[PDB]
Amino acid sequence: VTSKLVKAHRAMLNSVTQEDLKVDRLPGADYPNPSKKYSSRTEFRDKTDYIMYNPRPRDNPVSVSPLLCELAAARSRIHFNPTETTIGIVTCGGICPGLNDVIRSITLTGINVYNVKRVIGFRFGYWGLSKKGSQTAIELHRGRVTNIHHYGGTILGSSRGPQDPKEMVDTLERLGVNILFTVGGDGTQRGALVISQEAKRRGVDISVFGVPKTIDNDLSFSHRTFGFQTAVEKAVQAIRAAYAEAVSANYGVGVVKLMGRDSGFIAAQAAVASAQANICLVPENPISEQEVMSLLERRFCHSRSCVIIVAEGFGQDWGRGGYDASGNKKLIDIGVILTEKVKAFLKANKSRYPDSTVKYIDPSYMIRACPPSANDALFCATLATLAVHEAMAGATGCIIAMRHNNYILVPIKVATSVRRVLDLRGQLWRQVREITVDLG
Amino acid sequence: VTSKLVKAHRAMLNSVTQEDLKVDRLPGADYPNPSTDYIMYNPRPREPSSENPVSVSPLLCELAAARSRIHFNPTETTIGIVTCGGICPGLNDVIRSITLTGINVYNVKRVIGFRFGYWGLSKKGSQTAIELHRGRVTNIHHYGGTILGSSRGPQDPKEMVDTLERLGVNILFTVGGDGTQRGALVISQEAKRRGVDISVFGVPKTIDNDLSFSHRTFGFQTAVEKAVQAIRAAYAEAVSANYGVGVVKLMGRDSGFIAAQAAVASAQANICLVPENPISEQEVMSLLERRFCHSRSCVIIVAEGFGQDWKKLIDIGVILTEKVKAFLKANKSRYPDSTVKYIDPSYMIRACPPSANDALFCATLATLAVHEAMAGATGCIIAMRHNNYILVPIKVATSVRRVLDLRGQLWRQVREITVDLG
Amino acid sequence: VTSKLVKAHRAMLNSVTQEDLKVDRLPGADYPNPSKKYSSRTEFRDKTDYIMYNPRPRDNPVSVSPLLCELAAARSRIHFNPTETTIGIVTCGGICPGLNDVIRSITLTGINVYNVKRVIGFRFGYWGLSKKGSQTAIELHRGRVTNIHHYGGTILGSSRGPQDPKEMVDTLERLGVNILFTVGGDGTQRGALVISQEAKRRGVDISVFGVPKTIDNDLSFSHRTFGFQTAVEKAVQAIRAAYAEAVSANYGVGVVKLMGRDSGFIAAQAAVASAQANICLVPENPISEQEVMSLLERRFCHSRSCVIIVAEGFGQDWGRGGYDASGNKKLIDIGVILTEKVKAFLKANKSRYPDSTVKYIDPSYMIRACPPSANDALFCATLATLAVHEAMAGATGCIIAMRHNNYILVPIKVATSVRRVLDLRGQLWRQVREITVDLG
Amino acid sequence: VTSKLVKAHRAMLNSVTQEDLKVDRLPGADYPNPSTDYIMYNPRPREPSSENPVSVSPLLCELAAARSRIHFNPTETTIGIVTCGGICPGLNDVIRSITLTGINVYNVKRVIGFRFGYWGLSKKGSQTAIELHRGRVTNIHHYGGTILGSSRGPQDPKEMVDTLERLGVNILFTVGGDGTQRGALVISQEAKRRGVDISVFGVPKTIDNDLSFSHRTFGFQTAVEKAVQAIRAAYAEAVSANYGVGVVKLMGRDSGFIAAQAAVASAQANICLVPENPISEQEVMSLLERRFCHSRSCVIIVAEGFGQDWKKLIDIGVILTEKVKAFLKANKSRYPDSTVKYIDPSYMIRACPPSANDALFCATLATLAVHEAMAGATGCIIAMRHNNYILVPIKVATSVRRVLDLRGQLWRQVREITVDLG
Ligand code: NA
Ligand code: NA
Ligand code: NA
Ligand code: NA
Repeated sequence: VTSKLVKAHRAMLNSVTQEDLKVDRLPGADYPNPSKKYSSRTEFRDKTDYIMYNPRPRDNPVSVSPLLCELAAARSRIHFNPTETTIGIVTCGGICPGLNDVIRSITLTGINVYNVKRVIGFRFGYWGLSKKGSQTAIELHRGRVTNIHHYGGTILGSSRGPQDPKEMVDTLERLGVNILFTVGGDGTQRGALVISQEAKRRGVDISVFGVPKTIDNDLSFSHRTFGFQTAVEKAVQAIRAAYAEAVSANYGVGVVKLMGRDSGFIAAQAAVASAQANICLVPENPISEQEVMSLLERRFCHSRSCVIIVAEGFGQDWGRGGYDASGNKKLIDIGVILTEKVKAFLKANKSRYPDSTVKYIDPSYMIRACPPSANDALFCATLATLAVHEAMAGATGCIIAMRHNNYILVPIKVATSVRRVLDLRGQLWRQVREITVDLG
Repeated sequence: VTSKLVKAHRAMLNSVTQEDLKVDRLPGADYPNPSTDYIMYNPRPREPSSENPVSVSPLLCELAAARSRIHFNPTETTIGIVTCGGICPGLNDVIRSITLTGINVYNVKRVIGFRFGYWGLSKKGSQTAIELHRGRVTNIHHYGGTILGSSRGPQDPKEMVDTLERLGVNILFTVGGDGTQRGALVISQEAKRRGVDISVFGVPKTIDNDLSFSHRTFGFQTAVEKAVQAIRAAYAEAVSANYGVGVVKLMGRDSGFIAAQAAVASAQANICLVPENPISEQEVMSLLERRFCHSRSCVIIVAEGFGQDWKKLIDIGVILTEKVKAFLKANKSRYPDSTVKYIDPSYMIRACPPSANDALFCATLATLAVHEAMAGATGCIIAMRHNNYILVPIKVATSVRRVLDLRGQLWRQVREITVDLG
Repeated sequence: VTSKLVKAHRAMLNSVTQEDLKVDRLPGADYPNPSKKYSSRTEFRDKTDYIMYNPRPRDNPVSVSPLLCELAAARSRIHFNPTETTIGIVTCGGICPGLNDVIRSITLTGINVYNVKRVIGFRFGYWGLSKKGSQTAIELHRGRVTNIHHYGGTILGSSRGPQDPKEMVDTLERLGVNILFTVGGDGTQRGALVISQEAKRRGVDISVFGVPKTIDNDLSFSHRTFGFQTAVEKAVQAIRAAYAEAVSANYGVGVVKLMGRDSGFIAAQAAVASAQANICLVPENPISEQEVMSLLERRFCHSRSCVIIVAEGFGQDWGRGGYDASGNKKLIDIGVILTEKVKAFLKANKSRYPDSTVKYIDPSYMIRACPPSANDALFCATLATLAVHEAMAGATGCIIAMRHNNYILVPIKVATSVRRVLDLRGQLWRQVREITVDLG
Repeated sequence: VTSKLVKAHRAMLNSVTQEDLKVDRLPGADYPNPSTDYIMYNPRPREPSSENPVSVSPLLCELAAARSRIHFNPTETTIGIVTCGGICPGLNDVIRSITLTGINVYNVKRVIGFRFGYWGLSKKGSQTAIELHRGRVTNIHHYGGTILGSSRGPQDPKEMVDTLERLGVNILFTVGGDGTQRGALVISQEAKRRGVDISVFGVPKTIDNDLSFSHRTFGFQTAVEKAVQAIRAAYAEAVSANYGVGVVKLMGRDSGFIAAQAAVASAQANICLVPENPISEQEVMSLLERRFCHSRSCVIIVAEGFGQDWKKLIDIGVILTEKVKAFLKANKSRYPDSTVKYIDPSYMIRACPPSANDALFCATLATLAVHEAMAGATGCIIAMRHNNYILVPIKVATSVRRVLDLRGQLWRQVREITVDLG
């Protein structure tokens, strides 16, 4: 299998039990779905349906695991009174492709399908929910979100770091927010849980529901998250430039840094797609610099070109601690360090190689600020439509995720305790090995 | 979910058991690899009712993977490849990935590419067959179509096996629709009848994503991307004219997965006509009229398999356009000036290079095809289901087909986006 | 030289003399340019500067021609009172890439540089200037045109065909329009002259100034017109698909129809750029179908693939008269006719070719409704900025054009009397010959 | 216009006459082509003052074209090619177009590609030289960089001519900046000194469009396209942050043509810093402050040759970013939260495949290079001026360089778009 699950190095849960996977529901479902009609009643869920966590049998087959995930879907009875609920939205953390699509789909689903009273968009991450920031909140309506999905970034703006929980819920009450969608990563969702808790503490009828993005932070759970496919498309473009460079320099080395904090899916997938990576360094396979110089040496033994792909989360054990504004582990710029090591190594071996050039490409911002591909737009629209369905039906303290080709609901405590990482003995990483230089 | 199953026009099985899903393996695996876990067909249970959930279905699907003990003698194996049917993005990625994995992970004796489908296997065509080596395939993944060439239609299995036998092929990879796979079974059967040690392994091809026991086929994602661009052009044209209608034809012989996904992805379609929901021209005209009551523009997406009651179909893109023009003429009073632009981006969708993501996909399918074939698998196709890679016998894969579920979340989204009758 | 000039087959002028090239100027220049300051006075023209029509010497060198074109530029003295002038805009004919960029640049130049009183945008071509249509006129302001250049088509809309001249000028007076920009082709500009005349007839202080587009109509004068470069980019994309198809079919023929009414620049240039065209048919080289079947036969004599590029204006002498709604010559669909002839020819020769497939691609709408490339956006912005400069300075009855890498002003009567056509003995067409199949 | 001339760091001429512009031709044109018109340097006159206008300048430029009588014996000529300096889009198109025109229009005896610039011509590198035939170049136009490889720096002309003489090269095409062209003259001179019948013909290369007697160089248009995409990303980042600053570095060692054009094309730059307008960091900070008085976002475009007073330059993209962060820190009171993102898309601009339009351009320049070279032209470069193709001696082309005219219509447009001091 291509990937596997491992405990996060900052997990809220020590071990996941069926109970940890139980999704919280605001008390009560006193309203029929405004879209449910006798003819389409078949399309609305009456009871919570599940799907196995691990569809592997032990040897009808029984799962190797006791865990079950709740499937997301439109419900026949809902918690909030449609024409009276107020939806809020905020995008936190770094930007990535698809944020505007999520904002647009949440907005249009609320207005068109639920005839919601109003949709509010908070500016620049949690700051927009602070006493001072609340002042900048805007009203999102059909006309304001019609063509935003054609641009990168977020029209709401974003920012890293949490805000005083007391202040944030204060503004949510002050504005009459019933559902708050938190779009963002690990830290973003940790804040979401804190807000959810503060609200629960005050007895306020509020749901906080997360729409996660992962390529740019420590979070990594779903088989697919919005923005990933677009990042791969652009990563490949960066890899092609790196290859053009490398092949154009006698003993030239094209170094391209890609995203990937604890997982190397982006790098691993761009490496295979481009079919032009010679060395691929991911977080799951931490190797020393001597082994890297060794792979390069083996490459330059029968070639004048070398393209090295390197995930930002790789080689963190190579040098000079703590967490950034979003709560992610601080990182040393492996892109810069590696490029230097390579230039030092080829320097001290100027005799084995007459001339040598090392070129470093960092396409980070061009990958993050890129507009989404059509396939991500479809995914973004679907993640968002289901998020509105489940939150209107009272789901709270959870994120909408995608596992085994199905949309599920996962409590935030679980989502931030486990990580989806490359299985070095999986089909994907085996292709990268086949394609890249071999130690032996 | 978003799809449902329906008996394929030509099914070999009319019900499925667990044995039907077990993959056929050539006898013996003596050689060590130069370097069977199952998955549930249906991961849904039946309730958190204390202790490990049991699947609602008895069926299990075998997972594709490289094996430690393989069937063919690596250094002595010859690989053959043929691409049949209509072209779609990724064919070259499949050819390349197969070639390089056989040449680099197994050091096979040689790789052979037969030209223009099964034609290239018959006495006559066998002449064009070419030797595939690293250099010949190293950069073909930047082009649309197939370097080998393709063609529709079967040939005599006797002649084809004569060809395989003469060229000493141990593994023949058949890249094509269920039609080319049906022929693959007939080739596999003739060979076993002669006692020849050859595996016939298929790699599914369909832009439609019509293939059962599958959630995604290569080329399908590239198509949605290009279809969306086409819709962008249709919208541009439509919005630029007073009472303008932009008609866009999209792939979709028996299913409307591309049209539906492209409709949601673009969020610019006003009417989406698919083969799973045939409707009268009267209704289409009523939907168009409804749209024009509150707008001066209308984008109409139509799948090639729609309106056949208005071996295969007739050009519905032209018929529809013709009737929209007529409908507007007849009402030139209500709609003073009107314009109808027709867009058929068909060959521009299936003939373009693959998107990076499809490239990754094609490469993975191919790499896994060689791993399971080298380990004896035959009479099956490689496929992707529930985010995992599985082997599926041909008789099962070609017995059923995927189609839109007019009640799934995908179609529900296009219904909300499009004009409604009531 | 790559191209040449020939008389139009519907010309208003029988012969062009220096007088025909004299640009009309509304009477009076009583205002200093609101942007001219002592420091930048150097940047504003005091007198009309010229450039040779034909920079070829006879043998300081003297031109082979007596003709001189007026150069476009910001003027020190202008005709209209800035804060009081009202600018109007209308886009007519078929759409092409760059219309929104022209609308945006005209609008922002008027507002930002001239502090114009208002900019009006007329809907759907001249119809928007009819008594009924005038009703739909919109007000264009900074906020309405900020991001339109990112989309294909025209936000104002377009339409073919003229309207009653009496009605159009009636609305221009009724709305206080001082400058009317006519964006479009041959027919578009013929209407512009008619409006200009009607206005002159009434003694109204109005300027009608044209911003031409050509790829989709009979017009063809400048060395470069907006939208052309983008059309070539897309045409090449269509040619690649046609090649993928052709090479994938035994004796397969990829037929792709491109724009080009009286000129084959698009086809000729896409043919060379793509380096994958085997046969290229343009209007300047009308050949019979027998000669085409002959070229295909020579191609299939040593190959299984044939890509045929065909300009819409080619082979009009191949069959079944008059003008369309925009005033262009009616055309028979050479794309369809040619594809049929090829299928008939390969049919009657099924013996020489076992199997054969002919695939026809018509990327017309995908080329016309495409957003502009960045280079066209730059060109569009510059054409439009200069158009506003010259019209504010009283220029009327003319179009802004580009010749020999310079922006010039050309009276409409001249622009519609001559055509820029491929010189079959020029460097461009010689490359196409080198690349394509040879008769001998 | 939009550019002006300035003495090149290393000019050979310090004034120009008509003789300097006349192209040097090898003696004799005996053979018929297997299948000199001038243009005015300045097409402006001096007044419609009755009867045929006379140019303000005496200079005339020779127009490139295929000739009926040529210098070399077609079937016996050997062609050599080398790409030097930094890579830019279109190099492969140039190599390909040269190869195919020589092989298809002249049937030259052979085409040779020397590797990694002039290095490939020295005794040592001469070893890597490869034979260029149809198949080896038929699809290289889909890749960035150069297949031949490139390198900066000169080699000994003695060794290089030894190489040319040994391999029997009649024509050597030098693709590179004025540096590689200066070296081309030195190669042409050594060869004539030995009495060897060889033409050295240059094809100008510069993303900057710095080359004099030229209005456009290949690669320049592709760069503007990619630069605009980079600016799009910078804007996205900037608009997404409270008081965000997106800093984008663009090609432009001594000129800011790319930055200026990309600034207007995108219409999203708030500050455009180019080498033709050096300014203090104090002023840049004042422009940024002005912007932040009425907005929460700021895009700053900066050419690599700007701020050198803050053989070549130091990374101004990093310096500028460093100082913007410091400037904002020092004013964290006025700007509570601020963010500075730096974008250096340099290698992604020059290492990508060419846009179709540049492809057309490269092909045309190349095709014309072979036509004039085969007809004896030497010591010159092919160029495009006033929409026409002309031949220009190297000594003239490398004596002057184009630079932005801060008073032309291009720069005036970026001034209007960007924040103003007053
Ligand atoms: Na190299
Ligand atoms: Na419309
Ligand atoms: Na073919
Ligand atoms: Na901002």
